[PDB]
Amino acid sequence: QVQFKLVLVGDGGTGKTTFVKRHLTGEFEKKYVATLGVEVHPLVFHTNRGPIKFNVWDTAGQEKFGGLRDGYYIQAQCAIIMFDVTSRVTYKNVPNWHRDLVRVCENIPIVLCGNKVDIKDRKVKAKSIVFHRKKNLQYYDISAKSNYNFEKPFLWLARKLIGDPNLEFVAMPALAPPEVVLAAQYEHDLEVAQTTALPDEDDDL
Amino acid sequence: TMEEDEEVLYKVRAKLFRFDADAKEWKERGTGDCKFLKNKKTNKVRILMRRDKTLKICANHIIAPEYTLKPNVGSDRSWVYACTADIAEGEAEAFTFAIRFGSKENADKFKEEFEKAQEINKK
Amino acid sequence: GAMEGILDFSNDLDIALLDQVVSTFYQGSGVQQKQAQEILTKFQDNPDAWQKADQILQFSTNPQSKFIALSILDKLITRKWKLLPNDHRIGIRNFVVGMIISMCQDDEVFKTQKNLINKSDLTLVQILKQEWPQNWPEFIPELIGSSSSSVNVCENNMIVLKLLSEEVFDFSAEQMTQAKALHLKNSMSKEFEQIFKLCFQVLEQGSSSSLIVATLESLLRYLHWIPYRYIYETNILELLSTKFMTSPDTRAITLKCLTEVSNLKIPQDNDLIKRQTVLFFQNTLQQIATSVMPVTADLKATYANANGNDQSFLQDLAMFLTTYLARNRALLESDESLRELLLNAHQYLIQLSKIEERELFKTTLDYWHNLVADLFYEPLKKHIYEEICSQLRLVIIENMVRPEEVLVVENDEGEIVREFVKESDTIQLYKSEREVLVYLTHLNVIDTEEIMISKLARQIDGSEWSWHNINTLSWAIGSISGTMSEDTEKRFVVTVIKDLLDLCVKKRGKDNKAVVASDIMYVVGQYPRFLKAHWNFLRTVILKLFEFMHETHEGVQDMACDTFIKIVQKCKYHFVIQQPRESEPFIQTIIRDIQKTTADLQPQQVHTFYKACGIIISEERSVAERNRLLSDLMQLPNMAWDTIVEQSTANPLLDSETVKIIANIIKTNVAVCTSMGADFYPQLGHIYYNMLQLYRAVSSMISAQVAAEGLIATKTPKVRGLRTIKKEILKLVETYISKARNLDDVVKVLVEPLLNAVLEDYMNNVPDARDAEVLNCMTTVVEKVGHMIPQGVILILQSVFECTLDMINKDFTEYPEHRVEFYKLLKVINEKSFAAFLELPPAAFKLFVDAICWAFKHNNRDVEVNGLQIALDLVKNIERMGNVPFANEFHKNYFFIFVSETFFVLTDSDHKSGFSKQALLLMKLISLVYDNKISVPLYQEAEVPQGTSNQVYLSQYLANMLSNAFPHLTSEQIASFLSALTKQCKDLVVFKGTLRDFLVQIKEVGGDPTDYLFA
Ligand SMILES: Nc1nc2c(ncn2[C@@H]2O[C@H](COP(=O)(O)OP(=O)(O)NP(=O)(O)O)[C@@H](O)[C@H]2O)c(=O)[nH]1
Ligand SMILES: *[C@H](CC(=O)OC(C)C)n1cnc(-c2cc(OC)cc(C(F)(F)F)c2)n1
Ligand SMILES: [Cl-]
Ligand SMILES: [Cl-]
Ligand SMILES: [Cl-]
Ligand SMILES: [Mg+2]
Repeated sequence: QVQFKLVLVGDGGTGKTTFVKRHLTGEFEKKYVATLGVEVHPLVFHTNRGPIKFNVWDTAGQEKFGGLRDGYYIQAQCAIIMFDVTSRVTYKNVPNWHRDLVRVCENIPIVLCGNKVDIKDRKVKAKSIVFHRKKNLQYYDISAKSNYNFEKPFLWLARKLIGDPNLEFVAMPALAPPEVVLAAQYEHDLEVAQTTALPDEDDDL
Repeated sequence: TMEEDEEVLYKVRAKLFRFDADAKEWKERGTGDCKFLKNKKTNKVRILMRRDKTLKICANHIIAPEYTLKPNVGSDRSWVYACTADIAEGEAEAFTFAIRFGSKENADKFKEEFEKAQEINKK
Repeated sequence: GAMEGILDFSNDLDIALLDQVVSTFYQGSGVQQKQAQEILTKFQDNPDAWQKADQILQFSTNPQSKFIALSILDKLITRKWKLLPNDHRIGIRNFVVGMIISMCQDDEVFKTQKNLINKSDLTLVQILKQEWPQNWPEFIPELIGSSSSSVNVCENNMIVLKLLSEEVFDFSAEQMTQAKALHLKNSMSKEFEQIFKLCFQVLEQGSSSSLIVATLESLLRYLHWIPYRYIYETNILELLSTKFMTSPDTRAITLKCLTEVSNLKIPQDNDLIKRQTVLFFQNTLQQIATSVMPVTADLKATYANANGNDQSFLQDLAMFLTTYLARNRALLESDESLRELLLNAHQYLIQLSKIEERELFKTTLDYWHNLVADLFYEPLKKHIYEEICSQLRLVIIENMVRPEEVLVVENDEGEIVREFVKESDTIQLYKSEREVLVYLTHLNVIDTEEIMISKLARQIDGSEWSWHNINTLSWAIGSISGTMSEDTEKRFVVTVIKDLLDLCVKKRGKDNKAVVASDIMYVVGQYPRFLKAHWNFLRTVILKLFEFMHETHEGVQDMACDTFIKIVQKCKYHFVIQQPRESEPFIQTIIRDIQKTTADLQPQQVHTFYKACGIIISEERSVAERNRLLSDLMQLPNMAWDTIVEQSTANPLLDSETVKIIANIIKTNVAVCTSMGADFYPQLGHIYYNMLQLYRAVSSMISAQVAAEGLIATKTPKVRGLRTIKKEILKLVETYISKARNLDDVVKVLVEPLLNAVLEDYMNNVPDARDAEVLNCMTTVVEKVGHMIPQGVILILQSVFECTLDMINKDFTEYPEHRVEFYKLLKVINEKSFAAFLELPPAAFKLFVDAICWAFKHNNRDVEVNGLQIALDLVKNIERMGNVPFANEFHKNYFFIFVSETFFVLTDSDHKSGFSKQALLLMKLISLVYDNKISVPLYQEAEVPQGTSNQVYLSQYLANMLSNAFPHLTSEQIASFLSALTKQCKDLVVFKGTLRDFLVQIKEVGGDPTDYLFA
């Protein structure tokens, strides 16, 4: 199985790391801890054409934490450009990220993602999002919080990279799980879990 | 896919959490259909749960007779329990899970079926 | 680890070690990669690291090492270039130029190290921005000369020129001062004649090589700014539209060039030019038809296959055709000999519009809207496009996306289920499609009816029956409501409903029924004009919706409720009057059966039903009759309320079932209040006093629970349920007061009991038990009657100001809702009841000023925007007071705090979203001193000579402030910036330009102070 370098770029606070984490572990990180330089994470999807591995280079959006900056883009095979539909400055900066990206990566599939569509007071109107047209980028409204379209960027990239328009995600095999019981086990750890409230109790699920 | 040799005893939409003891917080592990599956050759009943869209497994473990469903302080539609061997991410690993449902009715139905499956597994 | 060696600069740089670290970073994984990344970042950030650049470029065996060496140099060039000794600037120029020359001469390196050459080229361009043309006048002539010596060099020179054009014209706005950008644009314009000549020569004697592609890519950039004569007075259009369209290697870039040509600024009174514009289009379309695909080709199939670069090509063709035709189609509409070109072009678009690709469809749909909107108005044009429009009707009708009202959808197992979430991202698409289809229907209503009615025929007979087909058709039929005559609509709607009722009978199973149900509900909800004309049918529809409120299919049930209220919003008058041949207004019937009708609905659906009834009741303008209807509607919730009030007051812990009952009672009142507004008062009066008593009792229960169980109590279902009661009570009062028309009753009757019940309870609860909704309720109170309750407003501030500030002033994240509502409240108090702040003690007023400045350091836009507005409003409030002690003391205490705090967020790079409002505030502050509107000296007696003007002192203060905050600036840079800024403090646009120029100069050393003279 071969892997593909994916670089993820965009303004600070747009939800790049949160988006990747959702994909890696299923969690939603509420806190904003700024990425320092880059964090690299392997991410595998199962498809009808076999497994595809992305090596996700999640880069820093804050200028003061930018690290090697375009140095990260070297030998990228695909990319996601992220902005925040509640922050117009982040869309305004999309052409700057794109410029820096394509100067290093001249012919790669790129998805443009407008994150945070769960938020009611949207500032970057749908009608306004047109930058991708002349640059041949795919576009999706997404939300890492509600999972709205969260799989679409990776499904589209996998189709472009494997070169198969009918590639689909498929259910990974479920091996039989084992039987277990250690005679000397004491976890009061359950009582801490019970008395720590679950987050987002107003949510549908 | 490895589920053709199993009867689906029960299915319900759920959000699954895992407790991070170090952070002292619950973290979401997946949202989707949680299924109780009985193997036709061993009569053993497991929990198999997959995430929507990606269909990735977020729970895969036997419904052990020794497990007990406990309430969470924040919710009247959730259960928390300790699992000694889940293989969702590969190697067998212990977790403290919390599973939350659309309603109290669904939570209560799940406990009822969870305990039925426990008795099935003892047989 | 061994890798950290490269960070010790006291020793010589081990190039081998560096290459190992770089390889470990790019080719490694896990902990090793992570460590390598940190080391490299530290290496890059060493301020002498650039001195190692030449060494790395000379000796490294790793291309990525050399890339990183160039990033280090780029950082130096862009920020500290003028800090360098002159011989270091020459040395750097020399080895960058030499490395490029060197890499181009070796064919193997030129072929396989493109990343490094492109990076080198950009680095050279950074040097040109600093040095050219003033300190490098022969750059362009020598670049041109060098081009003839070698194909590799010529090719690379095109990359350099492309990058230079980009940096000067496309990306200069944010990165250069206005003066520097003008200098470089002027410099490029002056030497472009020679640049174009080289460009044109290459294009003349070459076909489809990499040199030609590079030249065309540079041409694409030039077209953004060059004069049209370079395009129209040379033979370049023929080359682009014929020769370069034939080879696929050059086709992609030429098409984008031709797209930009279609946007050139061009004389419109010039016949010769018009013919050139027609000719290049004619040529281009001919090359497409002969070399790529004929107009009949299935572009849907081709796109779906996604071979090679076909998707990007089809996208670029869409952009070319839409851009050109939107601008120039009138050139093709009058001449009979150009008719075939016009239509073939549009036929390509028709075929492009059948592609399955949302974003592409949006692009073509934008064009269709442009077309049909023009045909709607422009004499004698629509007939030209009749065949195109007819095909377009079909395309739109067959690709209608799901309207927001339709709540059922098919799942992966082929089952029709209620949607999990809203399809937020197709809302705009539906609106755009409807806009176009509406125009298309007006253009030919006969063609449209025929297409729809016959498509409906083929659903009934079963020939094209499918969920997809009945759905898109039904959605299209609903979307054209309003386009037909009442009479034709009458016959049309009748036929449609007949056919959809037939489908419902014939198509069995709950999935089929759910789909056809969704479709009939959508159609009938879209034609209220019909419903108003046909009472018997309207009555039957509503009664049927009531049956669907009992359906076990959750999607159908929920849509029935939404459809009921949608219909009621338009047809309410017909529910309020007594219709011919009925014994009562239908509202009476609806109210009398409300318990049976809503028995299977979830609470929120029940509240929607009550809300709809409220809409009908507010149509009754006779007050006695309206109040009786309201009374009848609230019978069930009032009876439940009355028994609960007797229980509660008989003996207080409320079990969870009683708490749920209460919450739903208040929610029902909220729902009805929302639709009835000012008419709701008598119902509010019935429950008001007991409701505030319940608020107090629930508050005691919450407090008691937190005391016995700890803060964790607030997470429990019981306490969350109790807080829901308080929140809904506050929502009801807010909702009523926001729409009240008798403000005297609000003040005399509502306000005192409300403040008494909510304020002290907020103040005296622990932070985690305080409801942010209290602040929201108080904002509406101040907004509507604040002017009538000056002492009440003082009481509100006393109760919530200091305790809320202390919750939100430790970080920017805790208590997000309180934070937002806090500043909304301060904003309205500052706007409506400023006297409240005048009455604060000095220490509390200081906290207010602190609070405002804290607000504009947020990156949360809710908070930031209000913070800046409050500050601006406060300055205006102080100014209005005129020359009085409070205003004088305000300025002496706070003027410079506001000036310096505003400057801080202007210049720190973390608050870019607030620039406009920060600039407005700063201009106001500076203008106060320059209009002599501050009556007292802003300085101390000791600081400066007696009689010194505030203008002179303000300059002195700012120069000092800026000098210490930005020590890399020269004194002249600061003096020039302030001179300009101060003189422009009546001209916001110029003032903002000067601010933007300063923000550029602080990022580098040696900024030119004359830049602030730009005009
Ligand atoms: N409401 C909402 N919030 C989101 C969403 N995605 C991320 N966030 C929030 O936005 C904040 C920033 O997330 P983060 O992933 O750190 O952004 P980033 O683009 O990686 N920042 P950086 O470039 O500095 O590393 C976090 O508080 C996170 O919880 C979303 O879809 N909806
Ligand atoms: C088909 C839908 C259906 O019955 O499905 C349920 C879930 C079993 N069907 C039959 N009749 C209608 C219908 C009839 C009406 O009479 C005027 C009005 C409507 C309404 F949608 F407009 F309310 C529906 N639908
Ligand atoms: Cl490289
Ligand atoms: Cl009406
Ligand atoms: Cl100076
Ligand atoms: Mg991040």
